Amino acid sequence: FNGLTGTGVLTESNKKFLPFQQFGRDIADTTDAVRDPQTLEILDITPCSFGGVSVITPGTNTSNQVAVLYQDVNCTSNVFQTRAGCLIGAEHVNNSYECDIPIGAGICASYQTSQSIIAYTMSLGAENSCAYSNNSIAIPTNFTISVTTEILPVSMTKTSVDCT
Amino acid sequence: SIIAYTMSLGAENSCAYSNNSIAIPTNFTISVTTEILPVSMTKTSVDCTMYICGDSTECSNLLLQYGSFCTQLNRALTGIAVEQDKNTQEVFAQVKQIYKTPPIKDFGGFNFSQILPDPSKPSKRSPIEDLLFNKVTLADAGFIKQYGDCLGDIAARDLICAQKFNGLTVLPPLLTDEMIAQYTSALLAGTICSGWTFGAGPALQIPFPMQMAYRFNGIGVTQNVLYENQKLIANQFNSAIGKIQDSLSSTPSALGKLQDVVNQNAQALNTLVKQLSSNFGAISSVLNDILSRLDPPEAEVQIDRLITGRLQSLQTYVTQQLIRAAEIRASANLAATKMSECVLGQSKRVDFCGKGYHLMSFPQSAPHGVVFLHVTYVPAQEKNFTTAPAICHDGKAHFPREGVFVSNGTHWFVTQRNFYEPQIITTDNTFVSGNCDVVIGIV
Amino acid sequence: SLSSTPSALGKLQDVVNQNAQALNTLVKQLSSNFGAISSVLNDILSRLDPPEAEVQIDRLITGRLQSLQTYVTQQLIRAAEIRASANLAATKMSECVLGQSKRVDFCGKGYHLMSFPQSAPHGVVFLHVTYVPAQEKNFTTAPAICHDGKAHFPREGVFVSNGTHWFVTQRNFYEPQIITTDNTFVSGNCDVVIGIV
Amino acid sequence: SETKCTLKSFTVEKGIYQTSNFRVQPTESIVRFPNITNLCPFGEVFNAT
Ligand SMILES: *[C@@H]1O[C@H](CO)[C@@H](O[C@@H]2O[C@H](CO)[C@@H](O)[C@H](O)[C@H]2NC(C)=O)[C@H](O)[C@H]1NC(C)=O
Ligand SMILES: *[C@@H]1O[C@H](CO)[C@@H](O[C@@H]2O[C@H](CO)[C@@H](O)[C@H](O)[C@H]2NC(C)=O)[C@H](O)[C@H]1NC(C)=O
Ligand SMILES: *[C@@H]1O[C@H](CO)[C@@H](O[C@@H]2O[C@H](CO)[C@@H](O)[C@H](O)[C@H]2NC(C)=O)[C@H](O)[C@H]1NC(C)=O
Ligand SMILES: *[C@@H]1O[C@H](CO)[C@@H](O[C@@H]2O[C@H](CO)[C@@H](O)[C@H](O)[C@H]2NC(C)=O)[C@H](O)[C@H]1NC(C)=O
Ligand SMILES: *[C@@H]1O[C@H](CO)[C@@H](O)[C@H](O)[C@H]1NC(C)=O
Ligand SMILES: *[C@@H]1O[C@H](CO)[C@@H](O)[C@H](O)[C@H]1NC(C)=O
Ligand SMILES: *[C@@H]1O[C@H](CO)[C@@H](O)[C@H](O)[C@H]1NC(C)=O
Ligand SMILES: *[C@@H]1O[C@H](CO)[C@@H](O)[C@H](O)[C@H]1NC(C)=O
Ligand SMILES: *[C@@H]1O[C@H](CO)[C@@H](O)[C@H](O)[C@H]1NC(C)=O
Ligand SMILES: *[C@@H]1O[C@H](CO)[C@@H](O)[C@H](O)[C@H]1NC(C)=O
Repeated sequence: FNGLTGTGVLTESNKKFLPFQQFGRDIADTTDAVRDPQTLEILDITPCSFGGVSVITPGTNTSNQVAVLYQDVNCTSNVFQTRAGCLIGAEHVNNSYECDIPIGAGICASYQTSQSIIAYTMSLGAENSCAYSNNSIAIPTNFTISVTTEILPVSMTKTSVDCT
Repeated sequence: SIIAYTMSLGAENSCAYSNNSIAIPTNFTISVTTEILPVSMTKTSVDCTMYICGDSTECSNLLLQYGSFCTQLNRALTGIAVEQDKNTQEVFAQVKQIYKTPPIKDFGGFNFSQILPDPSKPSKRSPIEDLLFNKVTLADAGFIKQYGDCLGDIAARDLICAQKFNGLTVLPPLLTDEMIAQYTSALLAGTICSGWTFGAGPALQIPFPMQMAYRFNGIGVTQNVLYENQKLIANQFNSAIGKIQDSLSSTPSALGKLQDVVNQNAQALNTLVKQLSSNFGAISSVLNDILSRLDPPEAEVQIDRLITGRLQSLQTYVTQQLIRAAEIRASANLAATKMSECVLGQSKRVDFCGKGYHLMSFPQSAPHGVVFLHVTYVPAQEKNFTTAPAICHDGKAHFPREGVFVSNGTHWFVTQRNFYEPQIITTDNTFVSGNCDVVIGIV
Repeated sequence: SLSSTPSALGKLQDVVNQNAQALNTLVKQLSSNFGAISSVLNDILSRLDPPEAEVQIDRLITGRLQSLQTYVTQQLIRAAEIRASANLAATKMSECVLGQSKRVDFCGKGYHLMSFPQSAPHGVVFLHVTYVPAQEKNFTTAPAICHDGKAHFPREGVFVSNGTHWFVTQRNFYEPQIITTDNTFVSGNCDVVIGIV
Repeated sequence: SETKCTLKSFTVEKGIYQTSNFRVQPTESIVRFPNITNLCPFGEVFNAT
């Protein structure tokens, strides 16, 4: 546009400029809005999709079927829109499950049986209930003994480098 | 006018060191205070080639001369993002049994309505949580972008579409706000119905006033105090909670810690983009100007200069993010510890679970963090009494079995250390050992 | 369990793998030209006159040095994390092995009894032995018992009952005792306590 | 295949991996200038009466 170059999608803007202003600016001064040189109107310049692509793998020794997530992409087979990107190749189901391979925004994927990769809202835990009452108490009558394991690193490999 | 003055260090105060003289509290109050800790950073990532080259072919070919640099930058940022979800999970997902919030039942006068989720709202937040939520302001306006605001408002100083332009992104959390609210609700339901037993193993049902009786014995206040002062205790509790919501509303600085994490991370990205526009000694920061004005080898010199400039800015950015990440991890680790020791138990650590004697606590969620309500016992009105280490009777020395010997001049009584409740000194209240000659100051 | 699930020791494996990658990255980066004619220093010297060879070398030095500084900075950061882990491990040994900790879910899950350390490559493994309540029953309870108008409170426990009788038990185990004057203390009358039986 | 090359392995463990970036390309070159209509009678100097 005149002396302004770049790449993006050109749409109508809802802003107006003073008559002598030709270009506008975002938070870090990217040139974005422009008055059209022949029919001055404010044209909106917005960047094209550019997010990452991730591959969801159920494990090589299980299946070579994968599902693919596009991080900033609008979906506009088994295409499902998540809040974390457009998911291709996975069957969304309405049952909640514990997470295996996470996607984001409450959505996880897993491999389930006629097998496929499925998408679901994560379960947050077992449903339970404490029967609160003002005159009733639960008291243990027996016990068990548990042994558990906790692991902590203590040291890192010691190294040295001859700079020259 | 502006004045300068010497700092005061604290209120001048005093007590008298004095032998055979003690003070014993005669009244108390229940105080509830608030502690706030950050849990996570916004998860982000950067496309190193979009940032450095902007898809210029000549730049990419020169960027390839610095082979592992993108890998290292990308891995460092990825690692940070991974930790941010782990930090969140450790702080909140301590109990995998979700106890549903009970209908309000008879809790002996204890009112939890500002703590528990409000059933009428679109977001299942307690009145306090909704307040904390409304007060913190975020620049991270979504992850998958809507185009209503992105395309409507242009040249209006926005951020997340600007980040898109430069190859910078913001990633969604794995665990969403409603899910966090559900974990918080489960912990609260658990605590109110079963005390700490659900933390240790099975959730045992315990009448609420009995949970309190045990918590008082844990401090050192004999439980009969609770049953007799139950109405006072419940009223002070209920009052304190109401005061907290009002305090949070009126004191905007309360959430400064969480707002600070957000502000600093936003600035780091805004700075990174601004650095991008700088020449770094080049004839132009724009690769296309460099190319249009120059033959191939001259452009290569100017392009390589900009690659150094942009790459150095990215290394700076990542290093700072790693440092901040270490600190947020430390905060999250502390928060997780506090929840286990203050919420799922009754820690005796001093100044660890609020000021005063820890009685109990309740978590509330907040954007990028956790807020704890710490309920503590604090002695109040007190009286001066005469004391002695032992009572001399028939030549034998009698020591309190559990308490202090105290008198009002004429008569000696025995009381518990933290709350005046005089008993007649009897043999059932004493330990006997040694004679009256060995103890100094025996009466 | 340790034999069956190889991921259990991933924490120690990760420390090792990360250091190995950092070292391998440093070496591989060494081979890049960084805009230079050649990464082989001897090639630059052999085929160039002094003036240009010096320029080409300055470029390679800049590149290699940036790689070393990047490497070290990352190692310092990793070092901070390993120190933090070690400090915690030392704390746990003092409180879990050399004593009995009451910190909840700090030293094993459930109520802690004792612990035993084991060694491991680059780290420590703790075995924590804890007490966990199991079978439990539904009982009636009350804050106090009304005797002759005086209020009696459990000395150490809960007043709990079955369909016909009241007993006093210890909090963590249902072992009913007859309620006697030695298992209770008296304070206040029967009118002040709510729910006295 | 992209995941295998990315991870330098002929075997890929269960999980989610970022392997590439998606980039939308432009389809055409559009240049805009005003109508201008600011020309001088250069050719009338040549084609003088
Ligand atoms: C301990 O202090 C409380 C106040 O915090 C006293 O309770 C108040 O007593 C007055 C006079 O009867 C009432 O008007 C107030 O409404 C009470 N306040 C509350 C919250 O109930 C209490 O009496 C004092 N106790 C002792 C032993 O001194
Ligand atoms: C628990 O406390 C809340 C106050 O926090 C009481 O609810 C208030 O009731 C008044 C009307 O009397 C309303 O105007 C307020 O908006 C309510 N506040 C809230 C937070 O809901 C509630 O009644 C008390 N409940 C019990 C059992 O004591
Ligand atoms: C201070 O100590 C004296 C001595 O024990 C208390 O006196 C008692 O007062 C009651 C009520 O008048 C009498 O029935 C008792 O017989 C008195 N006791 C004795 C030993 O004579 C006095 O009440 C105490 N004062 C306070 C505030 O505790
Ligand atoms: C509550 O526990 C008591 C004590 O064990 C039970 O009473 C005893 O029952 C046996 C028969 O099984 C009799 O021989 C004893 O003489 C009873 N003891 C007393 C003090 O009466 C009682 O049956 C249990 N109640 C319920 C409803 O299970
Ligand atoms: C260019 O021509 C169009 C069509 O006649 C007219 O509407 C417009 O106003 C003209 N331009 C300028 C730059 O003033
Ligand atoms: C995709 O575009 C449609 C308009 O055609 C819009 O309504 C929808 O919200 C968009 N979804 C995403 C994830 O961008
Ligand atoms: C106790 O005595 C000290 C002087 O030693 C005095 O300052 C204090 O106010 C007295 N406190 C009470 C409760 O009487
Ligand atoms: C308490 O201190 C006073 C003043 O020094 C002294 O006369 C008195 O004997 C002391 N009594 C005891 C039991 O130490
Ligand atoms: C007591 O009974 C209720 C049902 O009324 C049940 O939910 C609860 O788990 C029972 N508690 C014990 C200790 O059996
Ligand atoms: C428990 O609640 C019931 C109402 O459901 C009431 O009748 C009873 O008196 C209460 N018990 C105690 C000890 O407060």
